[PDB]
Amino acid sequence: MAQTTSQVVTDIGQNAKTHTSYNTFNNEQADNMTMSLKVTFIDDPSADKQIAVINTTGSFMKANPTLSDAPVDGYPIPGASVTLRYPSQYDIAMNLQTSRFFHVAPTNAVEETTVTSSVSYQLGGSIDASVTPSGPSGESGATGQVDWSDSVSYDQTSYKTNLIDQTNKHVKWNVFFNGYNNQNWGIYTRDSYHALYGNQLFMYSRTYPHETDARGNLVPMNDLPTLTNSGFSPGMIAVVISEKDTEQSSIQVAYTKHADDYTLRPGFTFGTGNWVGNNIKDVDQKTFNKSFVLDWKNKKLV
Amino acid sequence: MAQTTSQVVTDIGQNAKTHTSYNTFNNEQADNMTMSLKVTFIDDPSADKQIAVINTTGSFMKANPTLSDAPVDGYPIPGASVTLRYPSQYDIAMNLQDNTSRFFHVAPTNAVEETTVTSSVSYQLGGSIDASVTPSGPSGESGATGQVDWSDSKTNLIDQTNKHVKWNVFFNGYNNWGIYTRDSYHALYGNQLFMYSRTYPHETDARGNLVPDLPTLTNSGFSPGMIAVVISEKDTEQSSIQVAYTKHADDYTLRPGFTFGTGNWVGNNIKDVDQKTFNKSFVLDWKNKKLV
Amino acid sequence: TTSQVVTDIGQNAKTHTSYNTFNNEQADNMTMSLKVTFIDDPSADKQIAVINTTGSFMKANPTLSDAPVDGYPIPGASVTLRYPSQYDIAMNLQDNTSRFFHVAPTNASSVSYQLGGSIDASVTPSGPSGESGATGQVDWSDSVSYDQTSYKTNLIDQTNKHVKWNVFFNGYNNQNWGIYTRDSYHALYGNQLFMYSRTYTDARGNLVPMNDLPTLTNSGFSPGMIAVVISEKDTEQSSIQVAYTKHADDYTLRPGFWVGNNIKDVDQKTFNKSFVLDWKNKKLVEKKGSA
Amino acid sequence: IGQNAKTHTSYNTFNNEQADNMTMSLKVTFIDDPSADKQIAVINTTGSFMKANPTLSDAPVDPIPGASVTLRYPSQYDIAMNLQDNTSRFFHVAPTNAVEETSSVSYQLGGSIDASGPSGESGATGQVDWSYDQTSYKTNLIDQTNKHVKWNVFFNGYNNQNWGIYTRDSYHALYGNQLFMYSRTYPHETDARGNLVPMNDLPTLTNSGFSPGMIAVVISEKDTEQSSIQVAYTKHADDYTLRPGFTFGTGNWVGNNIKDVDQKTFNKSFVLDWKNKKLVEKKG
Amino acid sequence: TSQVVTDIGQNAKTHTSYNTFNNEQADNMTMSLKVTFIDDPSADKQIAVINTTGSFMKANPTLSDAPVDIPGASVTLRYPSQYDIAMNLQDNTSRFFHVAPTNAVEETSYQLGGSIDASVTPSGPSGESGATGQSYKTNLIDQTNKHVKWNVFFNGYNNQNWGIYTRDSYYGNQLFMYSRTYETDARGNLVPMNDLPTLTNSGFSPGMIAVVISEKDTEQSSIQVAYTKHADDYTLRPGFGTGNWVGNNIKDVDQKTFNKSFVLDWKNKKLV
Amino acid sequence: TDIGQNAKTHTSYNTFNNEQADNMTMSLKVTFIDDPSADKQIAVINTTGSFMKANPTLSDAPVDGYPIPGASVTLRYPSQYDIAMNLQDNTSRFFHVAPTSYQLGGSIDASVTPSGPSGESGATYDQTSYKTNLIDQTNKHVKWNVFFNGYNNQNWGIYTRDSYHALYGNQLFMYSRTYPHETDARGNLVPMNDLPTLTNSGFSPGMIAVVISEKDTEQSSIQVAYTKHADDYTLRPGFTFGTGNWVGNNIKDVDQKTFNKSFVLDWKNKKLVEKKGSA
Amino acid sequence: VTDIGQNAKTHTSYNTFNNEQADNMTMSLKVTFIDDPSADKQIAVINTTGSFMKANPTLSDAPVDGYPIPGASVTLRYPSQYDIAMNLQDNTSRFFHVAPTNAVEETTVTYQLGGSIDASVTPSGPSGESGATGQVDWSDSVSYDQTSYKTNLIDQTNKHVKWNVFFNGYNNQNWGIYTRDSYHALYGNQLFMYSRTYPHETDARGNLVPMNDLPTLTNSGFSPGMIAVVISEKDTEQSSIQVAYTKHADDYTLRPGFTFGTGNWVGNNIKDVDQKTFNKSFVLDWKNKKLV
Repeated sequence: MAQTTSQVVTDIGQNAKTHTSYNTFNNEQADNMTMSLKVTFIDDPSADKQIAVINTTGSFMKANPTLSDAPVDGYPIPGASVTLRYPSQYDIAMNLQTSRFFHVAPTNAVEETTVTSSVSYQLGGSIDASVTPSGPSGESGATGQVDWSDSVSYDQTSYKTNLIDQTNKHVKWNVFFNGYNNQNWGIYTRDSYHALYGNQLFMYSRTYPHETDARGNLVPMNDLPTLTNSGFSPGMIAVVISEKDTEQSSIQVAYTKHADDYTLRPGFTFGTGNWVGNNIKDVDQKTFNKSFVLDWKNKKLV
Repeated sequence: MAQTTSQVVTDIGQNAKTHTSYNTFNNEQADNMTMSLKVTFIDDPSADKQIAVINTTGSFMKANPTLSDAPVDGYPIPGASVTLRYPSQYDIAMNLQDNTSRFFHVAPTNAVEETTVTSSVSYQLGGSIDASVTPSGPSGESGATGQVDWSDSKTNLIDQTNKHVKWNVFFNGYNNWGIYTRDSYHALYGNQLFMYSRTYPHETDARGNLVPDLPTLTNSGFSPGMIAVVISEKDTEQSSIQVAYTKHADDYTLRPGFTFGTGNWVGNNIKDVDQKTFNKSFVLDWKNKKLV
Repeated sequence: TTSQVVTDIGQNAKTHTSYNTFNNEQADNMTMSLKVTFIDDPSADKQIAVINTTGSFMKANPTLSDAPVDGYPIPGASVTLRYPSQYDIAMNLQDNTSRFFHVAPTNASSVSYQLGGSIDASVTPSGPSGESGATGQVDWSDSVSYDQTSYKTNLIDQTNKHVKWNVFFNGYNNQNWGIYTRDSYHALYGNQLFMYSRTYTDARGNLVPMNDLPTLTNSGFSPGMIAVVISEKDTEQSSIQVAYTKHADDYTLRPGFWVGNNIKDVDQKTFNKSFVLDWKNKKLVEKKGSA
Repeated sequence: IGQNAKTHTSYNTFNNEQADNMTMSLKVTFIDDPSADKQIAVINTTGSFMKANPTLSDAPVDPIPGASVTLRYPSQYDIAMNLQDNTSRFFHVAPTNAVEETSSVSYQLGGSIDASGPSGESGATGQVDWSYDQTSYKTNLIDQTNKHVKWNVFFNGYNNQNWGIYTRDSYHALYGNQLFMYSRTYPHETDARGNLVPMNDLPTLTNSGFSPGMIAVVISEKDTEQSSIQVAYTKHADDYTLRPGFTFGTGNWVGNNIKDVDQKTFNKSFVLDWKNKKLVEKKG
Repeated sequence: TSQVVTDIGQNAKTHTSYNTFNNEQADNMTMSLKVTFIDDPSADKQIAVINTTGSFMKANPTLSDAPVDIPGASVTLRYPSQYDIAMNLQDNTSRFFHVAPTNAVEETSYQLGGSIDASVTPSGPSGESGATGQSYKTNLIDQTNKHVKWNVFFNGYNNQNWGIYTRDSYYGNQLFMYSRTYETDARGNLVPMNDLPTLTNSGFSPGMIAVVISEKDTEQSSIQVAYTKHADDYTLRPGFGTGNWVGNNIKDVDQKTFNKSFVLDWKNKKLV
Repeated sequence: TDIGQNAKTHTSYNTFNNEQADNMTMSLKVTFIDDPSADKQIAVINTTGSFMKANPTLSDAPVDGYPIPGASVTLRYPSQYDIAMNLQDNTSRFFHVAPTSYQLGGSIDASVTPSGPSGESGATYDQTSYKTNLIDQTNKHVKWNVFFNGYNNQNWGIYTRDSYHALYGNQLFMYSRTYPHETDARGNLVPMNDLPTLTNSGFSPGMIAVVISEKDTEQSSIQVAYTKHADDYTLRPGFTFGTGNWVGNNIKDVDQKTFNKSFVLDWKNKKLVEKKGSA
Repeated sequence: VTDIGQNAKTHTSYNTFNNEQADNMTMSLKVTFIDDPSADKQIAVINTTGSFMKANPTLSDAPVDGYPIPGASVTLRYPSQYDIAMNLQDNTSRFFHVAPTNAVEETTVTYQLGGSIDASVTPSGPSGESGATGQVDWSDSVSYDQTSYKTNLIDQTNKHVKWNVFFNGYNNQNWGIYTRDSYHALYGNQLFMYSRTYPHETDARGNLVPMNDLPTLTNSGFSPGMIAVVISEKDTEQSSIQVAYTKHADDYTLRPGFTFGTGNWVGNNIKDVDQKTFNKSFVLDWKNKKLV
């Protein structure tokens, strides 16, 4: 179609569809994850090989606990120890054990900016008068300003969906986390340090905290993004092509969840009147992999 | 399409077993809710299994009463408790019995949220001259400044499975003054989320000091459009899904918890006060491809 | 992962029926309209029928009290105008459960800091001055939209029996919204939602004109609300009701105690009618038979 | 409707009223669905109607040939379809009326030292800050029935050379309405025919004319045989006038308008002739 | 309902697209036409849609050039203003109706203060407490059944990034002046043509569409198709005391016409 | 109202050639449609391909050396581009062508000494790359000038072929002034890719025209001209006034590279003229 | 109908992919042959897909993190240019339509009076002020493709077609805009800086702005979707295209160079240091319309 040619023609799908859509779904309840996949085989005899479109769907939960509960520790210990396992990285892999992973979705696109360069200049003039013991003034101003502005459609932290290293064998994605505006103040990230508060991305009372248990001094789950409390739903699409000479293959479909443990403690300097929040990188990881046979003669999948 | 493929090929619906649309509707009047469902069976011979799409519509009423008319009977602590049951969460769950089949693709989900952080910087210069009387007397001025300006500008999915899928319809904020949330704290007012009149209007009962001017949903109701999909083997015959409908509610009251000078009425609201549940099961016949 | 027009019912179906019935209620100058279409999918369990309500209902906004206009208190401004506020339209299935069902429509930080520097001079003095400023701002703003004129097709409670809609009124910018946010207040003006002149003369011509206000408020809204009823092949008849209502308020002005006042629903009139949904021959409250 | 019904009997009938240079147009297509109960017919009104904006002053009457100059600027354009109160029932009319679709607070702090009266400071400040058809041709659906349907495309106000905003109702402080004024005090004693903003210096429609696209539909039983619909077209006019001598002071020009001065209507009926649907007056 | 159907297109017979193009080189104008005759049996009459395309040049000269002459230099430029297009059917034949495109409508705080000041021994502290409270419009003159007209006026343009000047903006007019300060030939003190709007230096490309219907009994018709160009003569003078450059223009100076007739045969739906 | 109903044919032809002197690539896409319902036969011509800018600084190559006359850097940056289509003054007809606030105040102050108050009461563009114009067409010669207007160099702007300054001249392609690296200005120009996508790479024409001739008529030798035009901005610390003020000025049409090839339209003989005979 | 390819029998889409693991590049290509009998020649559309990784190392990361002698000598090899070329052998030729293309970059370029009175007591009266000002603001803005992905089409031919997806600039920690030539008097280039001043002791390998704190492309890989088409006469028999894939790289480095300062980290960068290329030829058979 890029050469004033008919659309949906250069595109495979003319007198050859057979549309052999298959589905297989599975759950790993230990980390309460739900895999989904959607394959459709297209075998056009005009081509040399048989094409198969793979669509992964479903969702994968954050499953956000607070696993270290030391409420205040008034007298013996220098203070509380409350942690929260906030997930950060969500790597998804499809490792072919055959034939190449031809297409990969989504990809990288443009980022939208609006940089502004403003200049303004002014003039002034005034008069003041008096009669009885009092002095008059005068004024005649002149001003000139230059303003520069920036603005980008950054998707808060949400979870940015980058396309990490591909292969015709191993496809990967690393949908990371960036930062959030806790209680309308922001934007704070995983790096932002304060001399007397630490990281406040997960702080609840943003002015001065009453001396309460840190198990209930966290900003609530739903006071944070929709994904961070619920889970992301993949829509990643991949395609596999194999020759009519070639036959059955054995795919792997891995889904992972990196997790971070943002912690609140007075034990990490001060924290008595205020309350300090801290973050230690890459704490929890869990993996669940699964293999699948791609039949190519009857164009099923088990 | 995104795979340089022809449009509408990867998706099923070709020489497939019709669009067996079924329908079932009922009303639970106690909380006056009206459930609706519309299933469509697709039996693709090219596929290995049989597809069925479940679409949930209809409507759920809020039925928001004012159950505490204290200011009207005995004025306890001048101008007392008027309560309002503002519902907050609306969980809808579909829990298939843990022996039969698997749940599959579900709509809606959570989505990326986009923000726009701005960084503006401006710098200027100044200059002026003054005149006076009493023979001879000018002044002068020469300014220089620089500014930096920064500007900026919920349907949650609680744990799902191939067996139990659930959603959490949260609440975000309200305004003509600034945003206030389900937790917004005032040192001398508490939560003022639905406050109308500050400092008392006429020492009136709080039955008529509430802001009426608020969203369409509360009172009227939102209509769900949630979609789910189930696929089952061609050999197997039946299944027993559950469909739970819930309404968690909060009870914001306007009472003299605190009162100062001109009756500065105080408002407080506490989460998840009232709950109501309404479940019903449905038979997933797979050989005759219906559902009651 | 589904195709287009595949989850939708509409395959190898049977005669789409598409009947019509229109009538006028002239007392309140009302025009009722209905759009029924029966669709009988053999693949389904039951028979589907889509009802589309159309036509219109006029506001016909008068000023019905123009006489106190001479002298002595309560005089040349005791002018009332019956401005309607709420427009509920109801479809109450005969309490017997013909299974109502699906329905349409439905319901749904800045910071700036600066720095300064200056010098002050004179003519024959002894010393100059200097200045070094520092500023920092924090700005928070909001803005709402959607249905400002508030003709919002809210969906008040539906059932398997009675479906309803409430297109109410919130507020508008009369003249130039110099005041009145919406059924609001003023300590010396009252409600200014319907004020033309703040100082001004007969009060019949000191009102902001009918056409100086939104298109609907002077003319009337046309419903397009559609509902669908599905019933078993066992059933052969149905009995919906179709109510049309017009709640109205009587906004009145005053010279002084220029005071204006909004008054909650005072006078209303309704026009409802039921319809027979014959399912074995697809007739309505009209026409006859055949064979 | 209109599914596997065929017919699609598009007819056309046009006439011109040259006195006010109006051009009526109609576009009917009859659809007879056997699945339906009755016979459907959609009528589409098109064509145009001119504004014909004159300045008909200083006309055979002439010390003041440059005084009291009027312009008959139209305001309302009502289009009506009045079936006689004994026929087949009017139904759906297009278009309809639709819904038409900020608060900021900022607080700051200050503090300064003036060195190198003024030798100290400490500030605190707080601020609170709060799709118009400017070419006002609002297309309202004014009172109708299943017998007489009407429309009121009225006019509201304009942005005179981006300077305003003035309406036909709101009046300049001590000038009346200046919406069609070009120069307020520069031409001190000039002829009043030429102190207006040109016809083209204001919206596109105001000097030329609107083309209707109003569509209506009539349905009648298959038992019934004939109908006698009427379709009226009207043209209201306003009288904005310019004169000098207001309160003197550099020739303040008086701008005034006494509303609803001239009116014109152009109606004609048509026989639908269901028998053959000829929809062109006449008879059977 | 049947409201958005109005289906003439359906089973439209003969699809008789015709084409004819011509040029009038004197004013470098190019007329184009696209006719299609449709004889729909469902209709009463036979319909024919005419689509006008092509282009028309501005051809902007400066034909009065006295280079350096209180009395100015008198260099004028004939910048055209109005572009009238007329279609004059003889006042006895069938009807004309419908016109595309059409005209459209146009879519268009309280604060507080506070401060405190400190100073030295006999000076005194201060305070503060503030409070505050705050063009190528395409017009469609009336259609008729025979004689249709178009005018499509223009008002003004914004000279290089500054201000706005119209066909009535009174330096005098600087609409076509480049530098006002102060003295070459006045033929070359104008802002360059490509530094001015795209239309002013090129031309307009008509896209006007019209439709004609005629009764099945009657035969042939004799339409006119006029193309016109009203022109204005903007004039430049370099002082007409400081030496500033003054610009003047008077409306409706030059007009030129190029008309052509066409036979509407109706029994075979050919247009020559 | 559009030709394409029971019209068959669909005889898409193509002819491509390269002009290596300016490294230009002309492309053509003709499709003949002979609708029997019409009177004449329709043929749609679509010109595609691209033409490189090839923007040099003709004062280049390693310098160091022993130069007396300062630096003297020039750049031949093209401005206008044209795609004329001139059918021979005796052929068929060309029928259609594409593209075508107030406030108030009040305040109070308090002080020391007898009677010490004080009061206050206040009361108050498709720039940056080119333009796609259509100079007047005819039924014989259709021709357009895709010229260039202005750019915002290094976040400062906007500057244009007319942009003036009292002490720098035109700075449209300036990187930095006053003392810029005070080296050769060959590496003091704003980089070519710091400028529009077109200016450093080349524009791809997409102009569409259509030719129709009567079923009676024969032959229509057309001609497809392709041209370019460059501006010559000069910048040097050898014609200026020393004291920094490194000024630079720009002039008009200086370089041109026209390319032509009268493809015999063959309004019935298809095979557009190509390598004439065997190659 | 203006578009060719309708009922165009041959749609013989083939695919051929390979990976070069040393610099971890993976080439992919997608051709479909269409043989239109109405035309004179046979058309073949090639779609380049797959991806190419940045694989961004810090290869000079301070060996043992030595403070005064090694000091601040951590570099980062950030690639800049990504040229993709298709060079037909000089006997076949006949390149035609190429996607994507270039386009116009879009830009958007864009008085008061006073009066007041002051009053006091003591031998004194009122004061006055009457201001008058006027300002003229001038702004501009485009939709910057700032991060990277400026997708230019350098000169095409019937022999060699090329693309230069360059890199332009970035907003380092939301401040900008900074480019490869952005100089500061005391810091050099800050395009790749994390911390504007560290108190003397951090490793400079972990003093970089994090990888994901930089554009999506910069840390992962660009995925081409670039399409080209080759047409050849029915007389001709075969052709030999080249498909080169390249990655020019820059070495952004913090190096003593000019000794050191008061703990402030200087950043510098020199262009186009290391590059890697991966080319391969392919036979475009035209009789059986395959391609190895």
